[PDB]
Amino acid sequence: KPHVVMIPYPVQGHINPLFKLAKLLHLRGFHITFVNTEYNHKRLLDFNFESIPDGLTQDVPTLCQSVRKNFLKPYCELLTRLNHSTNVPPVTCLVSDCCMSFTIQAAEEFELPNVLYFSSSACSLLNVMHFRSFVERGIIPFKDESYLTNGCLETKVDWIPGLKNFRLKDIVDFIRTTNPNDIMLEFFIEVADRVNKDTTILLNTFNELESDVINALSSTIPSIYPIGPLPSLLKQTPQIHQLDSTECLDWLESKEPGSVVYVNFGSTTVMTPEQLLEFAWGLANCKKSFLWIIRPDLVIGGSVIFSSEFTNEIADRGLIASWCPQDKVLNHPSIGGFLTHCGWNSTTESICAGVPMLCWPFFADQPTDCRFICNEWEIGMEIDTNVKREELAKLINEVIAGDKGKKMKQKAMELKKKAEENTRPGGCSYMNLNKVIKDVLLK
Repeated sequence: KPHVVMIPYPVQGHINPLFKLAKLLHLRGFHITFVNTEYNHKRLLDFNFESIPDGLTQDVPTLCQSVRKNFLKPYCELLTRLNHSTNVPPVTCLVSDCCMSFTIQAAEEFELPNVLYFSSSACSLLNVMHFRSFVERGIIPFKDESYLTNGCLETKVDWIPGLKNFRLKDIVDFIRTTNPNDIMLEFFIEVADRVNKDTTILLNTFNELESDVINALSSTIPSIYPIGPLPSLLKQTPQIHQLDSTECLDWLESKEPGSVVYVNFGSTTVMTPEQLLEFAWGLANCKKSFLWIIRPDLVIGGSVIFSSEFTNEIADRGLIASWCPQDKVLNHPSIGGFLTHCGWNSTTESICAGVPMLCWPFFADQPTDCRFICNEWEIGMEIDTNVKREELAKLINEVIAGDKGKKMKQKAMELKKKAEENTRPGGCSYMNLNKVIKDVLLK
């Protein structure tokens, strides 16, 4: 029986997509061993969840640092045990998060096929594969902090085939450093160097969404395989719901289609109370209905921003909640827009829901996604880093009732349709996954 060991980078944003893939692989006959760090295994509490220590006393740089040296050993020990266990069949293959590059070494040692899953866009991958070049070209690290204000970030990156209108500012922002020993930069350069012509890499995207970028990547990594978007794939997967083991949706049911702006900046990052205030009043001042998922208590002095004055004002238009089943919300007919940091999971989900976006890029691949969302796909607009209510209210209204908004909804719906055609019989993303399983994962 096929037995795949799966391990994602230790953050929710990476665990979630790989878990979805895990469910797909399980439906396909694979005995699954999903490997979380103790920390993540605690939170979450032929499909077995295992855990390994992360070697820490979470901070991304610190985690990445531990991942580069403290995961190989316990990981291999786990493989050894699984191979000598009487409770489960021996391991036949590995599906590893691209950021967990130590698995490549493990795979060679245990002589096992290892398919990598990159959790971000094809463009982000292309960026990562070139971090090394930015250094060799003498571009990064920058000489000093003045690069943040001297217009250096506006510089166009035109030496990377496949990228059309990119600026240094749009590159996965880990290049933004003045430190030659920067953890993140070195982490990703190591990841990129471990990838070669024989590496099979799965991407949560589809051909049409990133055509030039994908073609460009394929010249270096011929075995890059778009198998997404995951949302559309799972949605159209027979019997997917048997692996499926409130007030918000009720609130939305009475709203006119496309009239509600959905806001959710995730928990992974807490914003400034100054920023928190501009969003609250920007939302209140636009006069549009809105569902805002946020935990004010996390923000220092945040709960105070939600005054009795604010509460009365939004009385007939907005609802603040601590959590919500994002999938069902994004796909609710009342949603007319999605305010987000535009990380990859959010972007693909919004695309699959056919919902225009409003991006507020914070870090990593967010500005990268924003650049495509704004200039390539034209299904959204960008919010200034230093958010201000007046301008925010304007952007929201443009998307919700303006002419630009209608055009973005149109382009979003177009992408939604192709996302779905790609992830069902006859579609390339769908066919690509079948091919990887058949030609690589299976003996």
